[PDB]
Amino acid sequence: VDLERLQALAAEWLQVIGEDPGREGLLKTPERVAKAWAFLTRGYRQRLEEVVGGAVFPAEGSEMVVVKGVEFYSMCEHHLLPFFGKVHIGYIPDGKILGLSKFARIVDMFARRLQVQERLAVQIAEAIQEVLEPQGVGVVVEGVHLCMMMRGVEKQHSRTVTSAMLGVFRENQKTREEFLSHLR
Amino acid sequence: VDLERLQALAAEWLQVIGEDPGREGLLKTPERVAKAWAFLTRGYRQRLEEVVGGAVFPAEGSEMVVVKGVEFYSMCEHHLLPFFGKVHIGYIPDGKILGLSKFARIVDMFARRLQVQERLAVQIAEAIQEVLEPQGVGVVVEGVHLCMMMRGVEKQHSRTVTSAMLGVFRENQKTREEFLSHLR
Amino acid sequence: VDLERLQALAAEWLQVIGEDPGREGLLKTPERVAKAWAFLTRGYRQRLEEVVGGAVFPAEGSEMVVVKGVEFYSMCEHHLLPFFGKVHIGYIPDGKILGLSKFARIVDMFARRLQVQERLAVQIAEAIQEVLEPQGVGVVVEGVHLCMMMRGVEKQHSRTVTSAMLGVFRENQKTREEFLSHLR
Amino acid sequence: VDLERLQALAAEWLQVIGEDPGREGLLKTPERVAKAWAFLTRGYRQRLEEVVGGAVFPAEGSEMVVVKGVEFYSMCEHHLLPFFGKVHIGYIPDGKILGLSKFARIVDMFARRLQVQERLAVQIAEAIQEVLEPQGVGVVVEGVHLCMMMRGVEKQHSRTVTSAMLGVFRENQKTREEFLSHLR
Amino acid sequence: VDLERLQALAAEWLQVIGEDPGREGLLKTPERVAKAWAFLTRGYRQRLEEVVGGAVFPAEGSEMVVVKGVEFYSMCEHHLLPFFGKVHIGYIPDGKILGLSKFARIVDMFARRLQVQERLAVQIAEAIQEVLEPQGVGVVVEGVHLCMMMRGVEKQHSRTVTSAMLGVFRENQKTREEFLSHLR
Amino acid sequence: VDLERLQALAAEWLQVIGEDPGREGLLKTPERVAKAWAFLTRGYRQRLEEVVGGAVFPAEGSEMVVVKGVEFYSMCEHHLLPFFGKVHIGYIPDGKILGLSKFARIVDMFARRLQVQERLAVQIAEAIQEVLEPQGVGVVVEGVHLCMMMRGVEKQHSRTVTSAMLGVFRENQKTREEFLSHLR
Amino acid sequence: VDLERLQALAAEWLQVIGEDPGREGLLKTPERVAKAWAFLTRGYRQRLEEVVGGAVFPAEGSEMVVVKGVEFYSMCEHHLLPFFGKVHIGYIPDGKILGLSKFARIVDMFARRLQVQERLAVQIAEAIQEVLEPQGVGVVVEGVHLCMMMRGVEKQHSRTVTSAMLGVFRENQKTREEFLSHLR
Amino acid sequence: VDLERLQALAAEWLQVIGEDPGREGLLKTPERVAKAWAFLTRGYRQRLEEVVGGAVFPAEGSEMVVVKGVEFYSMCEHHLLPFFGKVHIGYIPDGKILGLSKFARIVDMFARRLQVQERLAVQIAEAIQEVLEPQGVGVVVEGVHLCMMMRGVEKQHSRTVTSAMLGVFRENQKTREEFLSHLR
Amino acid sequence: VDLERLQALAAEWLQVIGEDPGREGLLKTPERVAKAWAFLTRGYRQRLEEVVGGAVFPAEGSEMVVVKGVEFYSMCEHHLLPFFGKVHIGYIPDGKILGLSKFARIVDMFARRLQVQERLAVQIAEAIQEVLEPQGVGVVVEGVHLCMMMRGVEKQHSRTVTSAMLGVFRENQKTREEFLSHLR
Amino acid sequence: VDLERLQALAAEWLQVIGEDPGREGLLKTPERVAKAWAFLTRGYRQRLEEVVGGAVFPAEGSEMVVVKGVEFYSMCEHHLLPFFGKVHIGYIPDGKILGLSKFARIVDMFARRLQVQERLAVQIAEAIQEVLEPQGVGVVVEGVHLCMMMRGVEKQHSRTVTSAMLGVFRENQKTREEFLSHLR
Ligand SMILES: Nc1nc2c([nH]c(=O)n2[C@@H]2O[C@H](COP(=O)(O)OP(=O)(O)OP(=O)(O)O)[C@@H](O)[C@H]2O)c(=O)[nH]1
Ligand SMILES: Nc1nc2c([nH]c(=O)n2[C@@H]2O[C@H](COP(=O)(O)OP(=O)(O)OP(=O)(O)O)[C@@H](O)[C@H]2O)c(=O)[nH]1
Ligand SMILES: Nc1nc2c([nH]c(=O)n2[C@@H]2O[C@H](COP(=O)(O)OP(=O)(O)OP(=O)(O)O)[C@@H](O)[C@H]2O)c(=O)[nH]1
Ligand SMILES: Nc1nc2c([nH]c(=O)n2[C@@H]2O[C@H](COP(=O)(O)OP(=O)(O)OP(=O)(O)O)[C@@H](O)[C@H]2O)c(=O)[nH]1
Ligand SMILES: Nc1nc2c([nH]c(=O)n2[C@@H]2O[C@H](COP(=O)(O)OP(=O)(O)OP(=O)(O)O)[C@@H](O)[C@H]2O)c(=O)[nH]1
Ligand SMILES: Nc1nc2c([nH]c(=O)n2[C@@H]2O[C@H](COP(=O)(O)OP(=O)(O)OP(=O)(O)O)[C@@H](O)[C@H]2O)c(=O)[nH]1
Ligand SMILES: [Zn+2]
Ligand SMILES: [Zn+2]
Ligand SMILES: [Zn+2]
Ligand SMILES: [Zn+2]
Ligand SMILES: [Zn+2]
Ligand SMILES: [Zn+2]
Ligand SMILES: [Zn+2]
Ligand SMILES: [Zn+2]
Ligand SMILES: [Zn+2]
Ligand SMILES: [Zn+2]
Repeated sequence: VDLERLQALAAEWLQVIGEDPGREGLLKTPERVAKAWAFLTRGYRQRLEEVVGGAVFPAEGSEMVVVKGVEFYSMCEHHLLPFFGKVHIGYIPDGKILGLSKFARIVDMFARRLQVQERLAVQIAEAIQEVLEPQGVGVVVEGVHLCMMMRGVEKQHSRTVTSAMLGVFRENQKTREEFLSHLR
Repeated sequence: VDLERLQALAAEWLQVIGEDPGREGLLKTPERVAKAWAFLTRGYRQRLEEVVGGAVFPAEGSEMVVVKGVEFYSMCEHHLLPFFGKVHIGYIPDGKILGLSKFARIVDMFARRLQVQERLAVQIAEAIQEVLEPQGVGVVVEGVHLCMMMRGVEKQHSRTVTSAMLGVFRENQKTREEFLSHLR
Repeated sequence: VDLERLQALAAEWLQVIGEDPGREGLLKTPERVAKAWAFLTRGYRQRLEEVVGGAVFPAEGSEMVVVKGVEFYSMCEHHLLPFFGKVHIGYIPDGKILGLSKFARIVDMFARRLQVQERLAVQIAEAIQEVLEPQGVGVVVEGVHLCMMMRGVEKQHSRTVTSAMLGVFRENQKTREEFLSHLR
Repeated sequence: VDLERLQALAAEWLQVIGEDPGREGLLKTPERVAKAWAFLTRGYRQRLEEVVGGAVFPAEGSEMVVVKGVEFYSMCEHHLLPFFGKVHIGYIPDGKILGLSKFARIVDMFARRLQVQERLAVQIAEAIQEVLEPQGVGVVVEGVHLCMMMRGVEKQHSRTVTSAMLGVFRENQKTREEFLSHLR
Repeated sequence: VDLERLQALAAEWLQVIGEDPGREGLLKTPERVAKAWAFLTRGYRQRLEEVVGGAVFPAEGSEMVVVKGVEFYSMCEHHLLPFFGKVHIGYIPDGKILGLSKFARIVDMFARRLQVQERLAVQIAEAIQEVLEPQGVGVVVEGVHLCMMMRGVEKQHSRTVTSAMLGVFRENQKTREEFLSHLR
Repeated sequence: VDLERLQALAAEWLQVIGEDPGREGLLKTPERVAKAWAFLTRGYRQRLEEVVGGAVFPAEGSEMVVVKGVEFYSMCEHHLLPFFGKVHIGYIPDGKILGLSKFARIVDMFARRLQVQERLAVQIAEAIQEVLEPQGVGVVVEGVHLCMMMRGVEKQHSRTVTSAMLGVFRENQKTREEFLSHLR
Repeated sequence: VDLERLQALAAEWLQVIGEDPGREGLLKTPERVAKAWAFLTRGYRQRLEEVVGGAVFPAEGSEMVVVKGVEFYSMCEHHLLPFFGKVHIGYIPDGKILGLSKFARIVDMFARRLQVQERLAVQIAEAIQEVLEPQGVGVVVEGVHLCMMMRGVEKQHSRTVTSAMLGVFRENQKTREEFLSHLR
Repeated sequence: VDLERLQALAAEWLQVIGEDPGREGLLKTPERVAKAWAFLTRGYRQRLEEVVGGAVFPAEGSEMVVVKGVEFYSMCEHHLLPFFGKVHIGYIPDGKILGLSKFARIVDMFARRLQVQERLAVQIAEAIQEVLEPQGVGVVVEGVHLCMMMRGVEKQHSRTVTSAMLGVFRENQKTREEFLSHLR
Repeated sequence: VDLERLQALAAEWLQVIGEDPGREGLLKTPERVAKAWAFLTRGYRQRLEEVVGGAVFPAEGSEMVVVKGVEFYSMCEHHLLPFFGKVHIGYIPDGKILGLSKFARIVDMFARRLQVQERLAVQIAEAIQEVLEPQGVGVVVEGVHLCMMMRGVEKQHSRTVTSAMLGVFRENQKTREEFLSHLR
Repeated sequence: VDLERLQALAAEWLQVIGEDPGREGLLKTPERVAKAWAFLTRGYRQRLEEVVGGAVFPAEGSEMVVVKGVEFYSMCEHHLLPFFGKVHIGYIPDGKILGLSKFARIVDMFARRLQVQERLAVQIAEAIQEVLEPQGVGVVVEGVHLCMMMRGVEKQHSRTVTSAMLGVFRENQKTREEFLSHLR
């Protein structure tokens, strides 16, 4: 990512909207924004293999594992405005379990991109499926979207839930149900 | 609508109920009431096609999407008093997903009319079924009614829930149950 | 109701328990008590037909309608002490829906009598059944009883739940479960 | 109040906003609206003396009495839209105390009119002052305004607090503070 | 208390309100009602010295003791309907402290009578003052009144707070303030 | 604001960060972002006189008026990332009161700019002071900043409170205290 | 119960633990302790028929009756330390319903003994079964155990749930489930 | 403590209340009870010097240190029944601070005895004073008493607050207020 | 455990991280750390048979027993950082029930080791199975992991749920569901 | 720091406590522990000047700025066990305001060391006083300590509050009080 190009773009952005790029508090803005967006889009430049590291251990049992409340922050591809909340993950191992924090690293890998919540849940679930090959994976993403809060419809109480169910989580309704019950 | 006729009716309404349209605080009231009512009934003059704004994107998955807590305000056709609360929407796509904000715009289109809560839920669900042609749609409307609170029976703790299920949400019981669970 | 007789009975009631009907704070008590009981037992003198006063409209859909949290106050026939709480009503129409507030008026008609909570739920459900002839009706009553709280066992944390299920609410387990779930 | 004239105005209102007065659901609306508004403005036709009903008793002590959480409903004189919430009353008697329910009756007398929240608090406080001539009285009104929620700015989380302090509540900082502390 | 006369009065009461004194469920009601009222007015027949049972001990220190949340139930002398809630007591000893449970026994002594909340607070405070002769005592009574909820104004959200401050609690602003702060 | 120039800038922004501006979901992004920023910076192009309209009425009393919970959304001038929360306003009128919703319009006027929370509170307070010239104004802004949540320090539980006190709110500590107490 | 022997045993107990049986504060302790234990074990000396007092009435309907939140206090037979919480009771009548307060009297009968929570649940259920011979009865006991909190493992956050299901509650999965759902 | 004697006393206690020391569930009870009481009265046998075990460090500053929510369990000397809750401690050092956990060890030293809540607060405060000789100490104890809950008055919502203020906490009203505020 | 060797390792640890072992505050740290770790790993040195202490009793019934909220503390074997939360246990006896506190003792035996949450749940369930040979047992562990909060991903809102189901808890869907429902 | 030496010490630590460094799950533990501790003590190697990053801007007003809820994690120098919670910062500028995020960076700089909570508060406050030279600064640290929860006294409900007041926050009592009020 060319930071110099972003700085120039952000500098021109400031004047077009009616601001003074030469103003005290805005002098370092173009630079700050460039770095911000480099970090906010770093997910595209990450590799699932490096993200997971070697944190794949032998299964201690065959029971469901649920990692809930993994906060996430993303940017809607439609308005380039933040949407955020939490990701809840559930899975039944076949023979391998993942290091808990790796779930969070996977979430960040896909969240730090321009997204749509429906895709985020699917990519997270697919990544986990690919790394562990468990009996099944379930991913629930719940977030608030600033694009419909600070503009447009300006709704305030709304929240969106998207999900992705693979393997036994898609097959056995009782399994999916038990996973969703743990979230309430 | 004819604002001049509304203003004249409102000015007379003030007189009949025992008020003084000449009062300082009531001088601009007939005008404010006319504009307010034009806004509160604007839903009758909206077109579903324009409300959607072509914000129909290709489905990212087959899993249920739930847009909950969309606050709404409406007027009961029986007393012309407000009833409000929230609208919860759940659906399973069939190659098409809607822009999140459009759900809120569809809600406002039907809420900004004289209504009955049972109808509001059906119309919202049918509008979503027409725009997107998903496997199913589920709409739950929960509201409090001022015509039951500030007059008549004067009940204070009551709340009404109405709904509409289409496609798999009406067919598949486990699907409906899963949608409802997400609301608790 | 003979307000004059209730007034004389109340005056003597004051004397027998060791009070003085002649003291300033009790002067108007026999009259106040008389009027209070006339109101508290008014349910016996009401007619369902008049309570509903029409307000029966054609159904807008086939989905369940849930009117929850209708507060109620009644008197136990055993001790003549208040028991109160909330009444939750659910029904699937068969071509006819009821005006929301009429549910409250029906609740009051039966609550404003000497009661047994188990009976109250059944009578409310049966009244709804007669008026709408819906596919099914479900009524849940939840209340605290002063005869259990301010005397006798003097338990403080207890509350009682009673209900009545008719039509499809009795026959269809899933319909009943869906109704009860909307209450949690 | 001329109910016949209100019904006529309401019927024309339905036509002007774009609705059909002939609709089955709107046939009885003009009558319902007329009756509703007569009730919603009955406060103008009430008399403080009749509202109190001589329920003024000898003081039992010289300590503060606080009647909190008296729910109220009113109509803003600016838009004729409902604003509602609760009224909290505090006072220190000077030989005379008021029947608790009379505070509620006084609240309703001034609430069932076209109002501005600032005035509602003042009139309630002055009414109490006139009736009891206490050492002091304080009134706090907290309400949500639909004209700010259903339209205009459409803000959702806002609430307004207005108050009126008389006698010792205005003159004694500690007294007022003690009263406000009771409300938290 | 003449239970026989109460039973006769209650049996006639059932007749006057329109009920059937002979039906199975009301056969034992006059008897249950008589006993209930004997219990509810037992406070008139109790004496402070027997209630305290000599449970007065030497002060362990000089700081205030606060006994809060003592639930109480009483009957308003105006309507003979229950009012209930909690009593909070605070006092600074003057060489003597009271057995904690005796505060509850004192509350019941004055609550189990026909009362006015303002008086209940004062009497509890004076009973404590007499038994311990402390540097000061403060009593706060908070309750809901059924005569305001199940009839009349029918307000649902209101609660009334009354109090009585003696000695240092009345004269020392900071002492009273510290006491009230413990209740929040 | 030149929307065409923003569209071109946003288009180049998309490719520099590593995205495909020709991708289905990003085709209309440059346009959507342009409109978004025009709206998000519209505050600079508003006039306080037009915002307030003519909503200045005579004072109903001299007591404090508190408008709390006015939600707001803004953009930090440092990172061009959203920060949001609520604004609480309190004032003691000298002779004029403001229309409640105008407080919200003033908040939006200054919030829809590139800001720093410290300045936002001051500008809001100054605007109100200028329009009403009351005895004093108090403004409290509380918000969460995405720039320290979704990046940088990545703190999650943090909230920032900034304020501005003018007139009696700056002078009398007791007044400022009473205002802040209403907020808790 | 031989109170004299209890007093002697308690006086010796005070001596053995190292206290002074002669000090002012312990002089009446043996007496207080003896009386307390007579009360705490009074359940052994009670009989189901007298506890019920013939308060058995004809069934008003066929739906389940749930009496929840009946607080109870008992003593574990293992350490003679208190365990307490709440008992929830549910049953489907077979022509007979029980006076609500009798459920509480039955709970106390079995609680005021040396117990094991598992047994307490079973005995309450069996007592109800015997008195009403209902289609089924379910009892859930939830409590905290001081022998686990103030000594031994000293865990602070634990609570134990025990239950007993008879008739249809044991055999009908959905009936048991509906009962447990009412408790949540 | 003579465990053997307590064991013999406990065995006879079981017999006199109507139980059977020989039944399976009571076989090891006399032994369990003996050991429990040895632990519950261990506070008498501890020494402050050893409880603190050094752990006194030089002060890092002059500001108040508040250790709140230290759970405690004790036994009333009046009924030998548990009373428990929390102890909150506050102090301003004078060159010396205490190891956080030592506050808990001191609490237990005094709680594990036969007590009076008023005394417990004073003894804890005095122990802190002797160990640190701070500028001031403040101890607040809040607890529920089983002798008031499971017998006697049987009140359920009550809790008692007792305290001890030494040095600047007694002398400086603002310091005391600041301490108490940190507790809310 | 060689405490002397641990102290030596801890002293060198202080030097290597950059601290001064000679500091007044760190002089006793090696000793404190040594003792702490001996306690934190005491679970390896415990025996299930001694932990249970023969506290196995004859079953009082055949219904489920649920011991919930047993707080636990452990150390992740991966980073040697604490992870903690609560353990919930459910089981249906087959003639034998366990002393409630023994569940807590079993939890601690396995928690006070280096662990992975998935294993902790399994070992607890197997331990119970071995001791009681019940119809089934279910264990749910919910914990927060400092290695995910203090470092690494630094996620703040996340919590992990692991479980183990044996016998009827694994084989009977309804049984497991009933157990999980009790936890909500 | 020397990671190789930390790894060697950690590998030996595993052996001494009774573990097997050869275990699959412990193979990479010494390495993970070394890196973790390097990160957890990185605060010793940070420079305040670099932490601020020159993010000191001109003051927008003279009103108090409060940055609350900054979560923090630290290690106690006494047991090398984590203690964590939140840090609340309040200050009144003197021509200079700090970038919000820098407060969080200052917190981490001092938290990521071996600490005592009393010191942490002072160092944070002194760092802010040096960077910005405001009229005053106030810092409140609230945390839970694992060395008190997972070992030793094993108290579960305790929390410790420490603070540091500089300038007007130490001088002006009303200023300190206002800052503390904002935290409640
Ligand atoms: N099902 C349904 N009923 C409604 C809605 N809004 C609304 O006012 N109603 C009901 O319409 C009915 C009209 O009753 P009515 O013709 O006797 O008029 P009324 O004003 O005397 O009724 P009320 O005093 O009981 O409120 C009321 O029972 C009212 O509750 C709604 O959205 N759905
Ligand atoms: N201050 C005070 N007033 C009380 C108490 N209990 C109680 O009923 N009152 C009041 O006594 C008054 C009696 O009024 P009233 O003689 O006009 O009788 P009413 O039944 O027509 O009054 P209502 O319908 O407004 O309740 C009521 O305002 C009632 O609220 C109490 O504890 N304290
Ligand atoms: N102080 C006060 N103002 C009120 C009350 N009710 C009420 O509508 N107002 C205000 O009256 C003003 C009328 O403003 P306006 O004459 O420009 O009419 P408008 O409909 O365009 O206002 P809006 O769109 O901002 O709500 C609004 O700002 C409204 O918030 C009330 O109780 N107290
Ligand atoms: N199932 C069940 N167990 C109980 C109840 N009350 C009660 O004390 N217990 C258990 O009875 C057991 C007696 O154990 P034990 O004979 O080894 O005595 P102890 O005092 O040394 O046990 P502890 O220190 O673990 O509490 C404890 O595990 C205790 O938790 C109860 O109501 N139900
Ligand atoms: N399944 C499971 N994983 C655990 C537990 N405790 C624990 O640290 N882990 C995981 O063990 C893994 C070790 O990963 P790693 O060898 O790459 O080391 P790391 O320190 O770089 O990991 P990190 O920075 O992502 O936390 C982490 O992903 C961590 O979340 C536990 O109880 N269960
Ligand atoms: N004031 C203060 N004391 C602390 C902090 N962290 C910390 O461990 N301490 C205390 O340092 C003291 C060290 O006590 P000690 O030398 O007798 O060691 P110990 O492990 O046997 O103590 P313990 O078992 O009571 O926890 C403990 O009382 C502990 O609570 C802190 O941040 N501030
Ligand atoms: Zn968007
Ligand atoms: Zn209506
Ligand atoms: Zn009864
Ligand atoms: Zn308005
Ligand atoms: Zn009354
Ligand atoms: Zn920023
Ligand atoms: Zn026990
Ligand atoms: Zn006692
Ligand atoms: Zn770890
Ligand atoms: Zn420590």
